[PDB]
Amino acid sequence: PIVQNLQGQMVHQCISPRTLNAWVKVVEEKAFSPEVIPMFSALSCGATPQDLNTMLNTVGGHQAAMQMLKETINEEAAEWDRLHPGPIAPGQMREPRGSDIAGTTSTLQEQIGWMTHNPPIPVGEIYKRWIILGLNKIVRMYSPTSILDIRQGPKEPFRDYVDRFYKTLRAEQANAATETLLVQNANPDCKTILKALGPGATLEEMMTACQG
Amino acid sequence: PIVQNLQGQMVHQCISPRTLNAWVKVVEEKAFSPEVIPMFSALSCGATPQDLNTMLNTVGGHQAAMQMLKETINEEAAEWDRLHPAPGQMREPRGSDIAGTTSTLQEQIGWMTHNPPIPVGEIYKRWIILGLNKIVRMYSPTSILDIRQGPKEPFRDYVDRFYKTLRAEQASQENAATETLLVQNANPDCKTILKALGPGATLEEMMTACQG
Amino acid sequence: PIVQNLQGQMVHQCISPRTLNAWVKVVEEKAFSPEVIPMFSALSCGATPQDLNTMLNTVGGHQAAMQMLKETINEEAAEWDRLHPVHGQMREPRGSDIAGTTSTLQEQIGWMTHNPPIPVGEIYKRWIILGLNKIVRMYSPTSILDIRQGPKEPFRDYVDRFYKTLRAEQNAATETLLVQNANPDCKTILKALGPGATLEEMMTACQG
Amino acid sequence: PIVQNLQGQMVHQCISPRTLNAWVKVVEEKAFSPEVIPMFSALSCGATPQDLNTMLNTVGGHQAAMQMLKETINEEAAEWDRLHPVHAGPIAPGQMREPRGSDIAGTTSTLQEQIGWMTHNPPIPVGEIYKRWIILGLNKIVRMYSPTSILDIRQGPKEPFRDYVDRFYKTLRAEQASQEVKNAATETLLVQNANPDCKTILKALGPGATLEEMMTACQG
Amino acid sequence: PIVQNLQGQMVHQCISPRTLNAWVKVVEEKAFSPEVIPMFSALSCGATPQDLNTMLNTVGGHQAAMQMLKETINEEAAEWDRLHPVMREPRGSDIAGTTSTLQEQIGWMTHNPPIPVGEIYKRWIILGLNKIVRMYSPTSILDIRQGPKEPFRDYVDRFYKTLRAEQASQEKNAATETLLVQNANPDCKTILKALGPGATLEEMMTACQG
Amino acid sequence: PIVQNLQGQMVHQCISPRTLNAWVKVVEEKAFSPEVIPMFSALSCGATPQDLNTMLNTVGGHQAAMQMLKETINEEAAEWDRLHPVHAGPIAPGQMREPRGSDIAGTTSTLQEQIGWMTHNPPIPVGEIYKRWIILGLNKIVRMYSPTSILDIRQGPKEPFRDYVDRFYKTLRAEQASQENAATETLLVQNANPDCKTILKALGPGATLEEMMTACQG
Ligand SMILES: O=C(Cc1c[nH]c2ccc(O)cc12)N[C@@H](Cc1cc(F)cc(F)c1)c1ncccc1-c1ccc(Cl)cc1
Ligand SMILES: O=C(Cc1c[nH]c2ccc(O)cc12)N[C@@H](Cc1cc(F)cc(F)c1)c1ncccc1-c1ccc(Cl)cc1
Ligand SMILES: O=C(Cc1c[nH]c2ccc(O)cc12)N[C@@H](Cc1cc(F)cc(F)c1)c1ncccc1-c1ccc(Cl)cc1
Ligand SMILES: O=C(Cc1c[nH]c2ccc(O)cc12)N[C@@H](Cc1cc(F)cc(F)c1)c1ncccc1-c1ccc(Cl)cc1
Ligand SMILES: O=C(Cc1c[nH]c2ccc(O)cc12)N[C@@H](Cc1cc(F)cc(F)c1)c1ncccc1-c1ccc(Cl)cc1
Ligand SMILES: O=C(Cc1c[nH]c2ccc(O)cc12)N[C@@H](Cc1cc(F)cc(F)c1)c1ncccc1-c1ccc(Cl)cc1
Repeated sequence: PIVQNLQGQMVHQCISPRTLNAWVKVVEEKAFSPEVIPMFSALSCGATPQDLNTMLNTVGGHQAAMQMLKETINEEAAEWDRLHPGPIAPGQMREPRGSDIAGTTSTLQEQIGWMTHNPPIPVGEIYKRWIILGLNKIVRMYSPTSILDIRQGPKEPFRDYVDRFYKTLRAEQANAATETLLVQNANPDCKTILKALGPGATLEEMMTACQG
Repeated sequence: PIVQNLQGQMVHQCISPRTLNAWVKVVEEKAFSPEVIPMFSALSCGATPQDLNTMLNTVGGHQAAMQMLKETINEEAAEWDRLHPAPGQMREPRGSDIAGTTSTLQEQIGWMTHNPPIPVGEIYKRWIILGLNKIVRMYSPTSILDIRQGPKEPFRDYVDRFYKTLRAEQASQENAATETLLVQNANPDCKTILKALGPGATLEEMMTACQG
Repeated sequence: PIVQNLQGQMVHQCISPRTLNAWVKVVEEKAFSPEVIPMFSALSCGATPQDLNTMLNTVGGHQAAMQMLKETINEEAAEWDRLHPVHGQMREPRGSDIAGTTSTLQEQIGWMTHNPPIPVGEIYKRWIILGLNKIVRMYSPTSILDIRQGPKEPFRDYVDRFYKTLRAEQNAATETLLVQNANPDCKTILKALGPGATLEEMMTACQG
Repeated sequence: PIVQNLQGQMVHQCISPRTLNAWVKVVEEKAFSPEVIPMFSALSCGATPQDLNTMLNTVGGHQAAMQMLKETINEEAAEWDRLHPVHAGPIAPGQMREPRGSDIAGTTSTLQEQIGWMTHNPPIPVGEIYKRWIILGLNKIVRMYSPTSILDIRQGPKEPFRDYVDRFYKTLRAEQASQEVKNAATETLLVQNANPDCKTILKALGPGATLEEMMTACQG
Repeated sequence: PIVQNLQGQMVHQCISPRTLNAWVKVVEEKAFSPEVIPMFSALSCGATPQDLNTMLNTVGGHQAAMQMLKETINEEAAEWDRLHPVMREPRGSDIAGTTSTLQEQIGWMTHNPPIPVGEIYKRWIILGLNKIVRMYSPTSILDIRQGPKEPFRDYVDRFYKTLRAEQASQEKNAATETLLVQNANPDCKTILKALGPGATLEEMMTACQG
Repeated sequence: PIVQNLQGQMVHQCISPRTLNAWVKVVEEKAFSPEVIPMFSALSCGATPQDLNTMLNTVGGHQAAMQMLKETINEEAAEWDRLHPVHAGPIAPGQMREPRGSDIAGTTSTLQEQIGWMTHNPPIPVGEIYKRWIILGLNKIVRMYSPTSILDIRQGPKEPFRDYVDRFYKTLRAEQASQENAATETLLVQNANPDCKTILKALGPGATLEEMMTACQG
């Protein structure tokens, strides 16, 4: 990653072993639960495209998701070569192509130069956005149940049902329709009390009333 | 977060992997026990709104509580807007800017390091801690009125359960009214000794009298 | 806490996660064994009152001890106010300012880095260590007068229990009690040694 | 390794105990799975040849693969000597002598020489060149430890499609040394070796379907 | 500790939590084996008298040994006062940290010429810990004798591990070379004396390698 | 150890608890296997003679090997005193006194003297000199501790060829103490099983180990 030397200077640093191991352990233990994405973005703070490819490469399993990730990266790189289609002025740098942002045709020197340019170009941030777009698709794919099939059990507490509802909703959406769907699929007892509270009630109010 | 450079300038640093893992471990091992809130505040020292959202996003389960937290944040942001309705006049943040939904990292750093500053991270953390206090209270299993000393339970263990329950029910907020409930719900043998101690006794004297 | 940077100035640092975790694990492992107190003083090196309240707040159990601690802190703050009554001059802290209930972080830093300093962090830690001493003495399972060498207990094990018990509660009186509560065999060997025997001599004469 | 100073100058730092122990654990746990190679490269960021030799020396077992690695490095060193022979004679003041293949591999060079090469203006990256040779030898080891051919990866009658694709592309990664390869034949081989139920659904999708569409169709 | 900064200056740092934890675990695992002493010396690198008292205070058990350590420290402190009778020079209680503030300890340690109160106190502690390792040593060196079926390597292992606790890690002496051969089993005893005098341990062990 | 500060100067730094615990662990878990030696050299990077003695002092067991190590250090120190005699007289201003063998081994030198030699211009690397002596003794320990001989390593009946080569070069590493050949190449083919040995000769002359293990893959 490109961090800050105490001279306010932007220098390149090696990815720490602690960060490498952290990202690896997150994937092995959490698979593609929705919270893996914000953990990836946080662990890749200030990363060059080379750092992002290093992080994706250290993943041992989940090679089906990784191939899907590549196919998303290639479709975003194609769009970049459209919206931002040779001599190079002194003190300046070339313009990046989609393969340069993904790190398939660019070097660490070219990436560092783009990210420390006084007219800067954040190829690491552009690449990370493409990666997160693909990770969203993978999280949607790995979600076992649709939001429509989340229904409160007969003897299941309302808290545990809302836990499953919003965790499913997080994976899918990687609003009034969600509120109507939440009350509609509560068990018939809890359901009636939710209808009796009236509309526009906060989630805190619904859960303390359904606590019986 | 925003930290101090050896050049004396407030600079932005990436949230460390050890801090991310410590916060995830706390939530997984303690859920919403009262002591989680001070640990959250300590682990988010100097945090920007983006850093606070990263910490909240790394929470795996408890999505009912997370949605409740969003509703509290939404209400605090709305009240902030109602309470905050020149060449070079800086644009001041709205509730959504403080919460980080409509503001960039660069804008958040601008407010926090301005002269005079607007501590959007400290403001946002105040809203989060309020919502976490609500969650801790709702998650508290037992009422303080139901904490009663067992016939063979040592007085110290009873007081441990009592004050830990009181902490969850008041969400760690600050009484002889608690002293009377503590004496009233002690078992008959200890209650007699506590009555004989006279009023206004310290807790240290009370537990030394009920040790035999 | 307050540490020094590379310009000779005292700068404020965020409390570190490894320090926080170390203090939590100390309370979970050692409860209120006497050695918990010096560990607290070492982990709170340079702490502001805000940092001291953070460390105490991260304790999960032992809430009976924590309430006792608040009562000790309250009495120390009241005594500070009694000894510092109100009369270019800097405002001086109240007892609640040292304890962090009525002072902001900037006020605590301003006091701790003033010339000359008012070390509200070290004053507060003093009050806290006073309270921990009472908790450790409370948690002490047995009185020192009841620590007695078993008829088949090695003299070294008896001395280990003796001095660990004395530490939680707190010299010629202790040497008298140590010899007096030994079993009749070791007691005879210790009395035959006479006065002026070190603990090393006493433990050697009874090592059999 | 050689890292940027807080002045901003390339200085030598000792290899850290955390980096050393990390590399030892990845080999004890993962052996020579394909993802071990990008982990080796990441843990040896900025490494000198001496550092690279230290990491290779901490491997306790797998000595057959380590001898193979030595032989691969020897062939790359000989090739370096054929393309970059050292001009004999005295070295100009303020200059470094030209490195031979054994200097890059760290057998006939000192730590002080390796530092002088890597921090020279312009730098001669003896550490990066040596790591390139090491990764070439590691590619061979990954293939040797992954015997199962991609042609023998077949979805079980009740194996979930996602697990079958996991085994497929993990086997392909070892065979192809983690090299990005766009090829239609390997994507038709994936459909070809799916089980009867999913293979019917995949053919009912039509040709030229993305992996996301295929895994969604066989999600049942 | 008093350690080098980055600007070439000696400054005071707080004792590290990782250092405190390492010292606690060492005592828990090894008790008072001889190798505990060099571990204590390494973990107390640059320590002030306050840091040394902090480390000793984190020891939970072993309070019999800790009281003996206090008695050794008091003897060394009393001998310091007798050898330094009355720039205020530190008394024994100042070196041990019972009557000295942290600022006074730093004032002595960083003076020119310095008075290293941390190193002096560490010497007293190590002298006291050596007496504890010796007293807690289970066996005397004279009772280490090679088993009839015991490999010679295993006998030499027990001999020097016992001699280390006995001679409290102090330094090939003639009596120890004769005692090692004298207490070997009659078979290897013959092979050793056949080699003659002044043989290396590598030659004694290769001969009796079995 | 001696490390570089932000003034480009070499300064003394305390040895870290991570380094001490790491060295203790590799000895407890791997004794004196050949891979222990490069681990000692990496963890002692930049070490003064005092640091090197600390690491050796943290070894609890293996005291027979540690006494052999002392006798190897004593013989290297005596050879240093023969080849580098100390000259009598006062020490020139701004210079260090000449180190003798016991100074390099840290028995008669102070830490400040060790720092003085290691940071002088030009530097006398007494830590690197001492470490070489230690590694010489440790190599003699790896060979004495080695159980099997390279001659007695023969391939089993149904044992895969890769497992036989694994055991072959691991034993060879202990016999040479990580020191590195048609001699070892012919001992590898001679001590194989008759099924693979036949195919090994048919491979031809000077075949690479890759070609050899692919020829006896099954
Ligand atoms: O919204 C999410 C993702 C999410 C998590 N759980 C879900 C269930 C369904 C679903 O569709 C999405 C999600 N993250 C939040 C942070 C957050 C997380 C949490 F767990 C609890 C909080 F209070 C806040 C966020 N990230 C980036 C920028 C802004 C905000 C944000 C948004 C709204 C407010 Cl009021 C404030 C900030
Ligand atoms: O009071 C609490 C929360 C709490 C914890 N346990 C409870 C059980 C029931 C309950 O209702 C609330 C709580 N925190 C304290 C710190 C503390 C924690 C502790 F454990 C023991 C101490 F001595 C002090 C605190 N935080 C922020 C600012 C000031 C103070 C404070 C307050 C009063 C004093 Cl005298 C001093 C400081
Ligand atoms: O040679 C060894 C020791 C060793 C290990 N295993 C053995 C089995 C028998 C045996 O006799 C000795 C040994 N280390 C190597 C590093 C290495 C280790 C490995 F595992 C695999 C590699 F490719 C390289 C080395 N160290 C210091 C300086 C230079 C070289 C070196 C040597 C030859 C090349 Cl081509 C390049 C560098
Ligand atoms: O491709 C691989 C190795 C790999 C892993 N699994 C495989 C299965 C078979 C196979 O032949 C090779 C491999 N590394 C990638 C990074 C990556 C890894 C991953 F897991 C998932 C991603 F989306 C991206 C890479 N490294 C260095 C430079 C560029 C790129 C690259 C390539 C293509 C795109 Cl679109 C973008 C970047
Ligand atoms: O005295 C204690 C607490 C203690 C521990 N165990 C006990 C059993 C009963 C009991 O009443 C109190 C205690 N700490 C000591 C440090 C120490 C700890 C130890 F374990 C062994 C040592 F040699 C020294 C200390 N701390 C702060 C300042 C000065 C000294 C001090 C005191 C006397 C000497 Cl001669 C030197 C320094
Ligand atoms: O001597 C010891 C203690 C010791 C350990 N084991 C023992 C068994 C019986 C016994 O009486 C004492 C001891 N430490 C040594 C270091 C060492 C440790 C080791 F294990 C193996 C080595 F080669 C060297 C040492 N420390 C401080 C200063 C100088 C030296 C020193 C001494 C002699 C040489 Cl030639 C070189 C340095």
